[PDB]
Amino acid sequence: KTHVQLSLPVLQVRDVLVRGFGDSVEEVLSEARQHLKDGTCGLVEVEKGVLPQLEQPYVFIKRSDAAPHGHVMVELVAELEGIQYGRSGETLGVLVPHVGEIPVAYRKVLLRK
Repeated sequence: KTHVQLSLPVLQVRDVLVRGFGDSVEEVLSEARQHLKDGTCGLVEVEKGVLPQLEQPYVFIKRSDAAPHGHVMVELVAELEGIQYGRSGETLGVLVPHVGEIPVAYRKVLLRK
């Protein structure tokens, strides 16, 4: 399928144990997509002070369109040293590995895969 319905756990930034997916734009997009397929991906909502507490390169989920079955359609965009790789809509959050942190909410998305 070109899209997959996922329910992503929303994590508090200070709880996150593994603060990024790797060391290059290509690696973090690859790892993010793998963790989304495996059900081991969390989402941190971006506010003042969040991104400096996480590791670059960043992986964002961004709105791709204006929401089937309550799932916002999203795609992945990576960021390193102020340059983005991908072009998309509003940020829903920054993706991180999930390793058992307790979420505060879930974010239903339709991931362009």
